[PDB]
Amino acid sequence: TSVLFTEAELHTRMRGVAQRIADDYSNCNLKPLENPLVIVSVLKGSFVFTADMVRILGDFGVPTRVEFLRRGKHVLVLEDILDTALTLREVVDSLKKSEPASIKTLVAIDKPGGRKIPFTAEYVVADVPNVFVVGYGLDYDQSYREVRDVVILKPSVY
Amino acid sequence: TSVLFTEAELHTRMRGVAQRIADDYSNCNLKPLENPLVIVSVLKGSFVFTADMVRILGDFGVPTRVEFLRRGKHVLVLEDILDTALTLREVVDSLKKSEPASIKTLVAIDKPGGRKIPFTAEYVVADVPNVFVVGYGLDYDQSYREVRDVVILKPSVY
Ligand SMILES: O=c1[nH]cnc2c1ncn2[C@@H]1O[C@H](COP(=O)(O)O)[C@@H](O)[C@H]1O
Ligand SMILES: O=c1[nH]cnc2c1ncn2[C@@H]1O[C@H](COP(=O)(O)O)[C@@H](O)[C@H]1O
Ligand SMILES: [Mg+2]
Ligand SMILES: [Mg+2]
Ligand SMILES: [Mg+2]
Ligand SMILES: [Mg+2]
Repeated sequence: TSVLFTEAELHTRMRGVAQRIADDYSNCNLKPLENPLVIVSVLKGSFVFTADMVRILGDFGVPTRVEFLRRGKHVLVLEDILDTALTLREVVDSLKKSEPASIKTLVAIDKPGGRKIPFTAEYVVADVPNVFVVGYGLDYDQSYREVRDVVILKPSVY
Repeated sequence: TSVLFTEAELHTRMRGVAQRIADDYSNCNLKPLENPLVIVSVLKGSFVFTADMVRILGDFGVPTRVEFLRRGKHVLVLEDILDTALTLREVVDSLKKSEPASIKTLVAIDKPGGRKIPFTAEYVVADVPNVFVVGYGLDYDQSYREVRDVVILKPSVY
């Protein structure tokens, strides 16, 4: 239907978030191999957002190391969209059982109007009202993930 | 150490490969939902290459649908680097057991000098001599995947 955020808008916001992550993780001072920022990507839709974000965080002095879902290290969980927050709440708690060092959440699209439980992400790229969107990893039955922009799908499509 | 291919060089080659994939898959005429090009991404290093490639293939009229590793549909397997070809050979044969429609391989970095078995990819972004490279998804012990370019690592690093 209509475009909510373009690839240029997302990358601009992700650069601003990257500068915050660079400043907030300075006293940890991340270096490759020895002390990398462990990136936990929640498949599938997060792979587009994860691929761009790690290439931007490296541009800002933050070396990263990625893991894919579905101790003593600093963990940043990345998900494409934050809606009911039921999946991210279970993932964060499951990662706290391994006892890291500092765990935070970074989402690309946050829909606060769809929460089933209270949950706040430490870093949010953009906010979206309670409407169904596709693109930038988001799908409707495994399609439209490859759209470079976050758009609202036509009702006749679904 | 030195840079072999930059992000600009890769995306330029990936646009040329995308035009070939668009022409070679015309008689299949891919449409979203009903007839999508099934993208099989081999984790982990392929996630950077997969995220860029699906956003380029959509730019060329090729809608895609992604699956991640580690019937009757057209399948294109994507891997970050092609070296011994032992993993990709086993993956292709395992996907042929599901009886698709047309299966091909697309790799970002092909090292022909490291083959343990004969294997040719249908689509290759760039060729690299038998040297250890990092960046663009490639790693040395889960680090340096976030480098925007394919570079050779300093020997003192490893
Ligand atoms: O706006 C959207 N666009 C794409 N996916 C969404 C959107 N809102 C929720 N989802 C995802 O849809 C799934 C929930 O759908 P359900 O499992 O059919 O109830 C979860 O993976 C959500 O992250
Ligand atoms: O040039 C390289 N850069 C990054 N990874 C490589 C390179 N060459 C081979 N690999 C990967 O290294 C792995 C093989 O290493 P091994 O399992 O220690 O023998 C496979 O996943 C290969 O794809
Ligand atoms: Mg999600
Ligand atoms: Mg879905
Ligand atoms: Mg590989
Ligand atoms: Mg490796």
